[PDB]
Amino acid sequence: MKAKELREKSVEELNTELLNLLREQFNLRMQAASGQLQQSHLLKQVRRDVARVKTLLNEKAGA
Amino acid sequence: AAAAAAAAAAAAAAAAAAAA
Amino acid sequence: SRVCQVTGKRPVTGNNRSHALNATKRRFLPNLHSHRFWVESEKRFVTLRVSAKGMRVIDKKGIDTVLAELRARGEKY
Amino acid sequence: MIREERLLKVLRAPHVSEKASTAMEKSNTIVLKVAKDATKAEIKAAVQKLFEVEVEVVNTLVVKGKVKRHGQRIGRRSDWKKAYVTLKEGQNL
Amino acid sequence: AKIRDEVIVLTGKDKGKRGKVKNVLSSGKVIVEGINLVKKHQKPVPALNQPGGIVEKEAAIQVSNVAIFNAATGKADRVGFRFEDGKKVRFFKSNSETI
Amino acid sequence: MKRTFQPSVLKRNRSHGFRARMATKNGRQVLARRRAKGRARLTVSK
RNA sequence: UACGGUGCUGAAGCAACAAAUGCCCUGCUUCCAGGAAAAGCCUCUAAGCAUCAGGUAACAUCAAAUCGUACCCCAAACCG
RNA sequence: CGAAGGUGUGCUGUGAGGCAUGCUGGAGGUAUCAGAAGUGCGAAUGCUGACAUAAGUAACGAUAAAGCGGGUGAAAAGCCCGCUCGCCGGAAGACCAAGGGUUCCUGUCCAACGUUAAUCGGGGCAGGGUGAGUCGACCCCUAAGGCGAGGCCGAAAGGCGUAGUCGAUGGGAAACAGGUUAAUAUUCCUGUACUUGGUGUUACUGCGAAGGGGGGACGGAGAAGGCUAUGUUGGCCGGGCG
RNA sequence: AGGACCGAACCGACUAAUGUUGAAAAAUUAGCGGAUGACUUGUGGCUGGGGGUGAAAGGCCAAUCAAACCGGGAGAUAGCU
RNA sequence: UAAGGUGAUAUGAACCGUUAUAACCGGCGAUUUCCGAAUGGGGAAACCCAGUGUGUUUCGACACACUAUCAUUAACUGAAUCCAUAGGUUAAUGAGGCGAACCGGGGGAACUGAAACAUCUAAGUACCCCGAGGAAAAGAAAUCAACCGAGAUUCCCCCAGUAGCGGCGAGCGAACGGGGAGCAGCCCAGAGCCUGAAUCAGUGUGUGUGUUAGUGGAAGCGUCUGGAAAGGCGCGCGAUACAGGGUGACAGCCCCGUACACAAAAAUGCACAUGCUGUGAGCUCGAUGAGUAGGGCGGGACACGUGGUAUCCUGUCUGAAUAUGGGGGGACCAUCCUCCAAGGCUAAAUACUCCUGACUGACCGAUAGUGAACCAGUACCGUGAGGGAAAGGCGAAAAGAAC
Repeated sequence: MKAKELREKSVEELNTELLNLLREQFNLRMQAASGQLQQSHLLKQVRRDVARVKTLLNEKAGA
Repeated sequence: AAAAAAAAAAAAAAAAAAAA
Repeated sequence: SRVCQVTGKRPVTGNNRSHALNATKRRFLPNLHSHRFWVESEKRFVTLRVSAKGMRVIDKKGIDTVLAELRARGEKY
Repeated sequence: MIREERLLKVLRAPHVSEKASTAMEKSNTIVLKVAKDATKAEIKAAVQKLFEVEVEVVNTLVVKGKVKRHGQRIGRRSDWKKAYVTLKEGQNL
Repeated sequence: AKIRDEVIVLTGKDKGKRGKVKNVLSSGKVIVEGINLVKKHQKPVPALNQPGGIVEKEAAIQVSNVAIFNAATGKADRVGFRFEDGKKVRFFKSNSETI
Repeated sequence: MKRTFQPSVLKRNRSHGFRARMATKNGRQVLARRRAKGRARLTVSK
């Protein structure tokens, strides 16, 4: 989330984000991409959450 | 329903003058 | 290029005008000669390409003064 | 990591659609839609980490699209890469 | 905007007739129910869209052909929203109901 | 018979090039023209 | 076998002779017009280096990327 | 309770035209007087656009002939399959460059597109499909030439060119043959290798250059020899006796 | 040996015919000439308009050439139609 | 800002949020691939390759940052030659290129007109280039006037088609002066005297106002014709708002707006508040810009073509005085008047419009208007540079016609 991510410290978000992308977005991105569940709505989010994580931490200058 | 049409302007002359 | 480097005279241009008044562009070029002037305050040769109005200036105003200039004025010492 | 998760992002989707990849799935190997990114090595290290299928070379090949739909403005597909995964002993698992 | 609504509708064919206003649409349209009625010729096609009948579909009417129901009156007497409670709060102005 | 138009991508590119009209004021004015003119086929090269 | 064809199987599989504008041959011969270059290659040392490092050989091991590659190609995909 | 415009009529004015009005039409138009104009069209081989005309005429793109019988389909002279017949065969075949840029293959569909018909197709629409250490291009190396730090010239723009660095059409390391995809192929697979590079392990040992030398490294024509692809023949093996 | 001869390829175009609103904005057919060179061609490269190039014709320089093409001066000017 | 959305052709699917952090809109920030000035090197635009560091390293490999050039400065080294430069290396800065037009400078025609055509003209235009700014340049008299005086520059309207020049042909064409628009003057060439003191500039920090989000924002019903009322008819009402558009026909009161009244997290424009930073003032007394001005030679600019032709610019060759002096007042001398060059800067008035907003039009309404209302600088056409179209509208509502 927004402020969720914002109150998390540098070290934290770093190991969380490999996850977000890989094997919390990767699983979606393959399944969907071949049609198994048309839970199409799930991509939009997550993507726009893995963005967030990469915004922060760097822009916090290691906070 | 495409269209393409040009205009032509090239010569049909080949025949040569009479009595110079 | 064809600049005096004492005053930096560029070639002016203008029309000839003949004994029947026939204008035609023709270029008024300064004299220009490469002359090895003797600093005497570094005691070396500073071959500069300068005109022959130009040369008179260098001798009259003094060596280390046109050499002051040029370098202060943006063209190669 | 041996190389970034940026290049553990190449795989975006499975392609195994039809022949020569069904034929070559029964027979041996898997095939999968791989980005456009252009390498072999980071792909070889991709189907390993991600998944756990054992491989030994990758065959890489640009897919150059074709012209398509609409006479109201004639279009052509975006290009990508197909890669034959080239399973080593991954064909059993 | 002052219209998720108790309308009585200005335009004829519909004039004293009521309904909810389901949704307000971007293109200056709304959906009023029971009075935007069109006899939409549903064509039947496989994998849903199964029934073949000229169905009835509330189409979508304009939002300036709406007139608003009031509690005590069929007509409207316009809506001011100008009362601050930490936001614009509506009211039929000229008795300011708080509606 | 031998016609006008025999292409050769090698020559075209190195005689009507973007990167061959990129080093002289005049071969710069060209770019300037077909862009504020909006013309956007360019040199016709991949 | 669905009648598009696919599987299962498999004998002999040699010799002589003729050869090519092809290869040996960018040779050879000869002739006057006198017939690329640079690198890789091999080798010698210079500054330098000193149980080093490099070099050479073997072995073990690993790597060798990227694009083109379809199809047409004396033409109905090229140019008119 | 029907404007303009369109399309018919009557009446009217000297005329340009106007007025009334029926039909069409579904909305705007405007007495009068005055003001201003992109202000009146048959002609400019005018211009644009529409549609005639010659005319159902000419032609239907090779004097390399097709014919039958099935098949599908609604429809078969032309397509698919099959059987004959004919044509090219230093090509009208095969591989590949250049160039093209999916035109390939598969499934469907026939409006438009093929100078016909069209079930068909290089058409439309869907889909599928191009796989390399060794092939080639990148790449290493350079050629003619180009660009060109420094530089010298030149009003300027710029011009030339050095050291450089690019630039193939040349030169540089190396994979072949089967088998396989609806369609790929020296690339995948299979069989059997080869090449180069890194690192490490080991041994041994004077190694080391924008450096020196050599080698790379070469013409044309002609003349054989030697050789093989390959072909002819026979032998062998298999099948056949009309 | 030969800018040798005869002649495919290849290149080139001497004759005629057919075309000449074509099959085609220069080709086709039957003949023809040259043919290891003053050859020919692929690839790439190089010369720019008052200039190139030219075994030379005012030929050729993108189907255009006694001064290319395109933009601009420019609505040139035309006592002319 | 907000109860509804997930830009568009284009639907639809899956979902999200429901007045309070969705969704929408702005400010600021982040990210901003690769090409392109493109800049680590190279290169067929959107590609290829590399050096050096900082790492990581599962030891395999793989990242990230920097590395252009040129100008200036600083440091470091440092030849021919002891020396020293020269050069080279490095670092810190600044620049480069892209624009439409306007502007200044540099360069600079021809057609044409003269009924030809060469001087002249066209025109110092067009056009190329360079340079820069929001305006620019120009500018505080070696400027005029006329025997009185005026007082920087600019721009506008005059003067005046005058004066004058002119193959005295065509044509070119001012000034002086006048009225206005709009107006500020200052340094350096040097010693002081007090010694940031004005004054700007740049850094602040604030106060005000403006803009970039926006918000609120008024007053009608009945009835008749009609597919539908916003038309007609009848009866009302609001007005700092009857500007306009939209809504099923022509609506002030139906909606969006509208005047009016409000409204800013931030970021900036503009004034002003005042700190610092640098700038240099304010009084004394000095200073008053030499290879220059003239002049000879040749051109150009001045309305002015050397012509009686000053004057200014200056390529060539000389070459003067130094304020008891010098320049100019259109041949030239004299007199008289008036001013001090060869050092330098400067606001405004004014010109222009790619672009932005708002509005307006006796401007257009689809062969018009831009080429271009519609996926247009597109499709096409050409090797290229370049050239360059067509194609708007069903309806009130898709209800786009089940069967």
